[PDB]
Amino acid sequence: TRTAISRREYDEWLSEAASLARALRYPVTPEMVNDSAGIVFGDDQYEAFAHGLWSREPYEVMVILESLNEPAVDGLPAAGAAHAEYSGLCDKLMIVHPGKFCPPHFHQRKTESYEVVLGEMEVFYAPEPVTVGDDDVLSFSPMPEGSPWPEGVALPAGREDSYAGLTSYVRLRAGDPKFVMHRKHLHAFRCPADSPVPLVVREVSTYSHEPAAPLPQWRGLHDNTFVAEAANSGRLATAIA
Amino acid sequence: TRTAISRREYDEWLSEAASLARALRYPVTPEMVNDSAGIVFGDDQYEAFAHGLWSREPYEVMVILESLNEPAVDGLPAAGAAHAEYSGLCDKLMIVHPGKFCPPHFHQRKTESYEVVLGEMEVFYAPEPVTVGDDDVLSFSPMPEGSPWPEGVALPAGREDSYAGLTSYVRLRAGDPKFVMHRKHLHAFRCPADSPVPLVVREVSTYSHEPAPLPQWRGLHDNTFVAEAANSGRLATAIA
Amino acid sequence: TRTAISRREYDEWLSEAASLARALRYPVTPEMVNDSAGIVFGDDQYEAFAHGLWSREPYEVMVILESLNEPAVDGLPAAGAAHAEYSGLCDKLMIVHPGKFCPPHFHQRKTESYEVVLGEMEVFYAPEPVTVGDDDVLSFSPMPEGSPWPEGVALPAGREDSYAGLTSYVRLRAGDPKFVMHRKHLHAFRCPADSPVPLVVREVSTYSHEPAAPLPQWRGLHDNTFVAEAANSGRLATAIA
Amino acid sequence: TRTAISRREYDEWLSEAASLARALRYPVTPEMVNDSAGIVFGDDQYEAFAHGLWSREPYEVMVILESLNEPAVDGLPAAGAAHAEYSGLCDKLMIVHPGKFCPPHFHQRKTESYEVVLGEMEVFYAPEPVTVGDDDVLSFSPMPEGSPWPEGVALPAGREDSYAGLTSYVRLRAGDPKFVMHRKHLHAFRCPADSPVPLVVREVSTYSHEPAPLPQWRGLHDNTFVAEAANSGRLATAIA
Ligand SMILES: O=C(CO)[C@@H](O)[C@@H](O)[C@@H](O)CO
Ligand SMILES: O=C(CO)[C@@H](O)[C@@H](O)[C@@H](O)CO
Ligand SMILES: OC[C@@H]1O[C@@](O)(CO)[C@@H](O)[C@H]1O
Ligand SMILES: OC[C@@H]1O[C@@](O)(CO)[C@@H](O)[C@H]1O
Ligand SMILES: OC[C@@H]1O[C@](O)(CO)[C@@H](O)[C@H]1O
Ligand SMILES: OC[C@@H]1O[C@](O)(CO)[C@@H](O)[C@H]1O
Ligand SMILES: [Mn+2]
Ligand SMILES: [Mn+2]
Ligand SMILES: [Mn+2]
Ligand SMILES: [Mn+2]
Repeated sequence: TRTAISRREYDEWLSEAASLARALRYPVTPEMVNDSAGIVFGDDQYEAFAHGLWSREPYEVMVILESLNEPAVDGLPAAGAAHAEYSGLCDKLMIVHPGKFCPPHFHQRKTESYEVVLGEMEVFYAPEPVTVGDDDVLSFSPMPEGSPWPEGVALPAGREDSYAGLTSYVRLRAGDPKFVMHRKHLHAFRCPADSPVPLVVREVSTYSHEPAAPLPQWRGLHDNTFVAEAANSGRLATAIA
Repeated sequence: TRTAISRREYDEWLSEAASLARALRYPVTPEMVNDSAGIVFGDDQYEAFAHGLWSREPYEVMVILESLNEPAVDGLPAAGAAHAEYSGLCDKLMIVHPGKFCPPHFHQRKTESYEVVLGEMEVFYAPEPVTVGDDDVLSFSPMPEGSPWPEGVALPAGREDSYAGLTSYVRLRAGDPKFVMHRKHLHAFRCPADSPVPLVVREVSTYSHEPAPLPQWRGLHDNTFVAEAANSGRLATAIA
Repeated sequence: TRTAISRREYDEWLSEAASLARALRYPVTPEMVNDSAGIVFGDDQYEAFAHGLWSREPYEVMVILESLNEPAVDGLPAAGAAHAEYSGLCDKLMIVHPGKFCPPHFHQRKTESYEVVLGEMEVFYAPEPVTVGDDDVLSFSPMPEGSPWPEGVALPAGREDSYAGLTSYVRLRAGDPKFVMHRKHLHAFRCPADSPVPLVVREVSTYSHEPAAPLPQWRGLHDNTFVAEAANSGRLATAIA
Repeated sequence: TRTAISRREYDEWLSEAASLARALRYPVTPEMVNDSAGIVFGDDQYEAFAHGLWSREPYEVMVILESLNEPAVDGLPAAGAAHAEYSGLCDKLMIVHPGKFCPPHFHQRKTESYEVVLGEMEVFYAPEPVTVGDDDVLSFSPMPEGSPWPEGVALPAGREDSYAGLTSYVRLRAGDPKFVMHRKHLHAFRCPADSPVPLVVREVSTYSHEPAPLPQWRGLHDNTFVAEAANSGRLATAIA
């Protein structure tokens, strides 16, 4: 039981993640390795450091290195400023240790894609979208059926049912085609508990609203809704001692 | 003068590009390596294959391995269907050989970004955006001024006048932060002629409208090249 | 039927091989990309370029990029100068296109190891050593039994029986442990004809004698004996037109 | 003062090093990642784990992933058994964190070479070889003169006097040609303290005699460190 992470644990966690990134050729600059790159989804998830990121235990903890989050507003017809928040460009590298997760959530605006760079990624998602904001949406290439869950997945203690609605499953390996996760779709993912290396996946998505705004309606905008209330709150800052 | 590329030249060109991409961990699939991946911008540009891709001669030809081109239309409010074309997600690996260029052009809808993976990238662009229509556009962080062209840049014969307005220059190297090329801006880039390796650059941008997720998107070409030759062409590589 | 390779074919062959090398982080400097890096084992093997290195046809052609060939003579007790030629250090990167081979041969002095960097390597070898020079040799870790040949290997036209004595087989993939090929052992290897990429393997071996000598007895020393007489000769220079 | 490393510290240290190695395509196997891969040169060097491997503090500790250590005795003429110990093949990936060192030492038999894969390497060595015995040795291409030490190098406390004779300095960067360290020469190296990544260097050398291919090779230690502390130690990492 701990409510924070020591400065040594935090620096090591991010230094090694950024080294792996740099090793894998991701464009890492110093500003990217900051106090908000290492995410702990909820105070009860700081417990992940009791034994460490190589304990292979299930926790919702991860590091994100963002190299791009472009509003893509310049040159856009002023008439399109109403939906500009559904567009934009974002490129980030995510690092998840064995058995760890990126918890159940959905985005109202952000549509994302995945590219596994190192290791393997198990994605749990809801094939059917939710309805947020506008009731009249477009449709073109609905999410695929995926597969039933594989046997043997260890879910985080005290948050197992938050995964209840993510019934579809797909395992992505390095070299596999990009996997698209449309906006308003519940999803989550982990690095197999038995992986010899951390999971390194590049996320290419639309603008990432995660609190000089491009547009006035963009200020204080939150685009991440977590199923587990606990993870919803903590995602906004990391307690470093 | 060459008017097409032999099947052998084409397959070696793309096989080697796809291997280089896979060597650099870019997710290449069988379908990404097709007869349209290798682009020749204009019939007069097939002459690049007279001496080959390592002749270090100036021509406008390249390889594009597109791993992603997502409309991102699903879940988007119907209210925004009118401007969805300026959105979407595209991820591609571009391979340009020494001395070769991605010809001068601009996109009305697409905004892009570059990530140099291998070698060096010389970007030529206009810091000021063109004015297609006028319809009051938005601004936030306009294009940086850049620097003047260094000396020694050899342009393709018969196309040199098309780079006139692209007065701004930036040189991107492997490991450099992302460079953004806002829509409506004229631009072009090349692999320095003295480079020991081909330029391998990753493009992350909005949807690439090139030959139906949305009715109005049908038959949409979002690439307008300065040179009419490469403009009215580049729709299909001629392979013999 | 051709007895040489055009300058365009040669430059492209080596430029792309060196780019792959550099891509894979091998230390390539300009002096390494020279007129002797692209090897054609015998005049009858120039035919490989009739259709090209992506034709997937069986030919004994390859590129070698040598980054190190250190005599390791400095500091060595003068009393050991007699066997110094069996030692030394060599590091080279080899690139073999789909279906192509590095022909049957053995070394009197050179002991080598293999590290597959990209693609897969099929090694054909003789578990039993030959006797050259000294009759009283040492022994510690004899070559392993390997496996019988797999079905479906296409051998070069007019040289199939030169492979007759290389009865053992082992398939090496990227990430596999180093494979040691002891001196005086017949061996050869190819890149599977169906590989989507060329085979890139790093060779770490003892000094490579392949015609200011470190020692006088080293001058004009040849340490490569090919089964096929044809490949023995050609290996010394490449006919570039 | 620390006297050992916790099992957790050890496993994280090697797990991360092995992942970095695999990320860089180095052939790592389960058996390469063992309780001896992580080396601490001297009991007073366990203090490096007081603040950790990213404290950028000067200590002599590192990770060695040995993919090869071939005696190359097979097929070698019996006549040369006497000097076989100066031969053989060794391939290992060494991972040194910012500010950390591979302590001053020399090998009587081993000659090595370095290939920087990631980060930068600062090598300190004596251009002149030590004289263990005298037995007329051979020469061909002696060690280059090198340059003087740059300013700013922080040495490990209590060991600084052991780097006195290593007056020559060379800085190797990723992609640089191979650097050779002939046997009998004192040397040491570190990862610059301001480095954003750990130093990843590939060692290609003759056989590494460290804790029976040949009778006389039994119990042979070919590493002689200047500092007695790291000398009489380093035979086994103390893990709690
Ligand atoms: O925009 C790009 C490079 O700036 C390319 O994707 C595009 O120009 C290419 O498709 C050529 O038409
Ligand atoms: O020689 C090496 C680095 O110069 C290492 O292999 C060796 O020093 C190491 O085993 C430490 O004893
Ligand atoms: O690259 C240097 C400058 O660019 C030009 O190549 C533009 O054509 C030359 O005018 C030279 O002045
Ligand atoms: O690194 C710079 C030089 O090396 C030293 O650190 C050697 O201890 C200092 O003497 C300084 O003069
Ligand atoms: O808070 C976790 C968020 O979820 C992700 O979209 C993972 O799918 C990341 O990009 C973060 O923005
Ligand atoms: O001539 C091919 C020789 O054979 C090899 O040993 C391949 O086993 C290369 O290193 C070359 O020296
Ligand atoms: Mn998400
Ligand atoms: Mn463009
Ligand atoms: Mn050989
Ligand atoms: Mn040493």
